Amino acid sequence: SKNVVIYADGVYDMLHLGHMKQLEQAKKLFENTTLIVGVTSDNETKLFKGQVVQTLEERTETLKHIRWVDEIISPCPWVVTPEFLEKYKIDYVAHDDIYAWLKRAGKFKATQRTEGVSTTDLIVRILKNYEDY
Amino acid sequence: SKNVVIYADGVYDMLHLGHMKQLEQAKKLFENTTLIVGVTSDNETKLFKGQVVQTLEERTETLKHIRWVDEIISPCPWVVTPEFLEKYKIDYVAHDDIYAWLKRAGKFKATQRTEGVSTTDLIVRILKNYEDY
Repeated sequence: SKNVVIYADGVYDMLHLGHMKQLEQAKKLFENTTLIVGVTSDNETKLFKGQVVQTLEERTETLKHIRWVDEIISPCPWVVTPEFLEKYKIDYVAHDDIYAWLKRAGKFKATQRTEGVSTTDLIVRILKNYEDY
Repeated sequence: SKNVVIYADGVYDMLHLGHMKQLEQAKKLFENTTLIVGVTSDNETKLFKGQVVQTLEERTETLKHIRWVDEIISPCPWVVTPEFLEKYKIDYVAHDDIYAWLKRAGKFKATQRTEGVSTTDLIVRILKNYEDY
């Protein structure tokens, strides 16, 4: 079947199984896809969303090891625009109303976040070995 | 060129860029390879090496997302034997003297560990935002 260009974006700080599963889900939305992944900039992520431990370079370098990722846009724009979709020939944006225009265009595909699998969740489990009293 | 079966093993707890780079290095030891990755058991890792936050299932599931990994043996044997290499048709073991017999057999290929890129290193960086005083 025809190849379908999927776009997903995010911070991908301390990349964990949750990110990985969401990228796999985007990659598998259709039989034949190219998954493009956008990685948000340090300055915009910190200004608009919250704290980030790893630099853009570290987050991008780690993402390149993930088998679902076909292309990385690093840094990506903070806000997706129709001109951006046209520039990269993107057929669907995979995401989990600023997205209203994507749905109106037929270019929205839902993916899911997995709970309980994050990197900080692992550290919390480490800390649980030490009793309060 | 002929396909070369490479074996690497480890704990792969809180998989990080360091693991990823070492797996890439093993995968790229020859032009055409199959990289088999062994994941050590919870009980043997804890008994012989040290603490592990993630279960075998979690560590194995996370590894499957890494693009260099062609096959996973989960759990793998704690000690590699010549019979194991024969069973899986392994041409080289990639590792970073219990390995003496591998070198004597011509089946040892060195890989490198990367410093400063581990998951706990990231948490230390988080903690550095809070001054002692």
